[PDB]
Amino acid sequence: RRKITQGDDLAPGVLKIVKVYLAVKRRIQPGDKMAGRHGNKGVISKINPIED
Amino acid sequence: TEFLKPRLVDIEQVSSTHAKVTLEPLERGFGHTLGNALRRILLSSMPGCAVTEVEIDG
Repeated sequence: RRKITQGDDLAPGVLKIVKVYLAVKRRIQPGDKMAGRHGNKGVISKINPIED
Repeated sequence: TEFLKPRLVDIEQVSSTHAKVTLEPLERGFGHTLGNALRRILLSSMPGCAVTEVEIDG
C-alpha cells in the first residue's frame, strides 16, 4: 500500500500524470506484408473468399 | 437473415454482335457462381443445332 499510495511521483513539477491505454485490434487485409522464415516475402493482393 | 433482389439491369445492347448485361446487386462470390456457370454452359452444353457430318460426294 505504501508503494501504491506514494510511489506515484513522476516528474518534478508535473507530479500528476494520467496514462491511458488504448487497445486496438489490427487484422489481415489486402495490403499486408506476409513472409516465411525461409526468406520468401509477400504482400497480399486480394484476399479472396475460401470459395475460390 | 436478409436477402437481395436483382434490379437495375442496364442492358448495353448492339443488334446482333454482343449484349453486355450490366446488373446489380452481387455480394462477394455471386458474379462468380453465375458468370463462370454461364461460360461453362456456353463452352460445354447449350442445346442448339449444327452440322455433325459432311460427305463431299466428289
